[PDB]
Amino acid sequence: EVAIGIDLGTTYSCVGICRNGVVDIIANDQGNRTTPSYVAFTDTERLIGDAAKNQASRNPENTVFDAKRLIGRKFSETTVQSDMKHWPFTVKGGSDGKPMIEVSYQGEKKTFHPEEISSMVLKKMKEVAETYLGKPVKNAVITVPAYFNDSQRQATKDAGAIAGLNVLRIINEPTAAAIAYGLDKKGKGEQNILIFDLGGGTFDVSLLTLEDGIFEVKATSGDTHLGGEDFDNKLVNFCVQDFKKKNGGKDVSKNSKSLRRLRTQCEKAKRVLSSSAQATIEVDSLFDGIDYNVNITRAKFEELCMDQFRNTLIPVEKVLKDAKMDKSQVHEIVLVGGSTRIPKIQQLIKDFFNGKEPCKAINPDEAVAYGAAVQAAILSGDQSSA
Ligand SMILES: Nc1ncnc2c1ncn2[C@@H]1O[C@H](COP(=O)(O)OP(N)(=O)O)[C@@H](O)[C@H]1O
Ligand SMILES: [Cl-]
Ligand SMILES: [Cl-]
Ligand SMILES: [Cl-]
Repeated sequence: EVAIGIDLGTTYSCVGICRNGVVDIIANDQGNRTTPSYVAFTDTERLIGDAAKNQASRNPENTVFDAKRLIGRKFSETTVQSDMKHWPFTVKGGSDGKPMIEVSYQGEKKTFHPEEISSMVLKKMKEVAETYLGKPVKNAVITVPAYFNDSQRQATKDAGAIAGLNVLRIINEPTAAAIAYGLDKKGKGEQNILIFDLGGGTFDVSLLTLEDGIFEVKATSGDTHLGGEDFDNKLVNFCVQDFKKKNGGKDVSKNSKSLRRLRTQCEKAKRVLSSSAQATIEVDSLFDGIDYNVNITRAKFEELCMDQFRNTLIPVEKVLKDAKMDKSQVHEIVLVGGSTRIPKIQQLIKDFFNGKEPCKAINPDEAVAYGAAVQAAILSGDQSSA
């Protein structure tokens, strides 16, 4: 009877519950309101979430992430050929054409389908909700990108069933974000909603229309390889070159462990730069026992990412063109995804929409789970959010 909403994200997942008209986003064991979509296998144990992401640089080969890029795809798809360059783990094609993720677990070679890896993330999110409620949870609404095809959606549903969840429904991520803000029950008249979703690995822009509680996805666009990880890479590339100028041409990029440790600190400094004017990137004994330290101003970060930030407007213009509508016709702009916390991105979107304030009251990396939790409560017969 208890139903949860789960945002099964590319890089982070989130679980919410809507009870008595109110939505609680549930913190995991480490107090984190989102959980990495990571699964790691060691000589002794299977780690999921924070523990898996935390040891990724020490166990790259057996730490799986990005299973959402493989779920419901045939291994031969060109997107798999292209994406696999970014994965330290091995992916091979099975006789059925499905991807098989290969890891070592307790000294043995193991293979998993993408939906098996995703089922472990879903099981962790289910357990996070169960620990909070103190009761077992069986029903869930799980979200997927609006462009996900039938195979990708069915494999996501199968991942839910493997995790022990009764999937009440698979719904679109942009629609879940709009439902979170009560835009389906506000005004009644026709509303054009733009969802601007910039996460860790992907960028999705969706233009929705809503007449009388009915959402329709009119147009979608974006870039499946533009996200926060790309802004971290701009900081990494700068630091690699800065280390060269400081230490007689020494190249950190030759050591993959040095790059991973540098990337971890680049991502931390980036987050700091969303609320501070400066941040320090520091890695003790980075390469050749040399300590690395640099100060990055928000202005320098904005400069390194200038083109990537500005180019987020290209898919915005594309959805408006496809839907045959002017930017002045957009009633609400909803910011979704952890990267929408970057002040420069918020300013670019606001200026594009002629000073219109975007809807960002809900923590952007929680809005999809928040909407899914609302839909899960409605599908369970609870009309309290209405
Ligand atoms: N305060 C912040 N400033 C800039 N970026 C931030 C941030 N808080 C989170 N992020 C970024 O959000 C991205 C994760 O986005 P999120 O919406 O949680 O994940 P996902 N699975 O939908 O891709 C990461 O690249 C992370 O660095
Ligand atoms: Cl419920
Ligand atoms: Cl409780
Ligand atoms: Cl929809």
